Amino acid sequence: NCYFPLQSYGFQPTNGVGYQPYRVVVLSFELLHAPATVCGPKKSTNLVKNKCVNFNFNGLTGTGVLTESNKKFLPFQQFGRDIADTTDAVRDPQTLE
Amino acid sequence: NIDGYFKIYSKHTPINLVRDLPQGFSALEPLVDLPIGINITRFQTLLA
Ligand SMILES: *[C@@H]1O[C@H](CO)[C@@H](O[C@@H]2O[C@H](CO)[C@@H](O)[C@H](O)[C@H]2NC(C)=O)[C@H](O)[C@H]1NC(C)=O
Ligand SMILES: *[C@@H]1O[C@H](CO)[C@@H](O)[C@H](O)[C@H]1NC(C)=O
Repeated sequence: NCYFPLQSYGFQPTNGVGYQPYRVVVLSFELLHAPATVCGPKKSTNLVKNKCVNFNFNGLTGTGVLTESNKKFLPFQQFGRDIADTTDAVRDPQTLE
Repeated sequence: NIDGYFKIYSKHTPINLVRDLPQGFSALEPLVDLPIGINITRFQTLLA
């Protein structure tokens, strides 16, 4: 009544389906109390200009006519705000303009 | 270190100074922001 606590699987390829080896990945994740360092993929689609559209740049949702701007933004900036504190311009995040 | 995001801003300028911080105006651009999630209460600099 002393027993060694471990035993090994007799995994033979002739084993009945069930006594065969079946691999596991537990995608365990502990969730939603702290800042985010992983996400599912956020899809994107081709750029239209000179038309009225419902835009979204980097999560900046809105509605408007997009146009090529002459404003030059320094490399750390992404949205343009007017005298009114309101978004008047935006950087395209894939083909930077 | 705001809501667990550690934000760094920085500037380099060339100087010619003896022993003080120069009387000038500059803005630090953000370079990096790391979502580290840790509490911070102290710091120490590393020198050669
Ligand atoms: C995203 O990928 C595209 C390429 O897939 C990069 O855009 C390219 O930029 C060069 C230089 O202007 C052009 O010759 C290519 O035609 C562009 N590709 C496409 C498909 O338009 C772009 O640089 C990448 N994103 C970032 C941020 O660099
Ligand atoms: C930071 O402190 C708060 C309050 O004491 C605590 O609830 C939290 O778990 C701490 N975070 C870390 C990463 O230690």
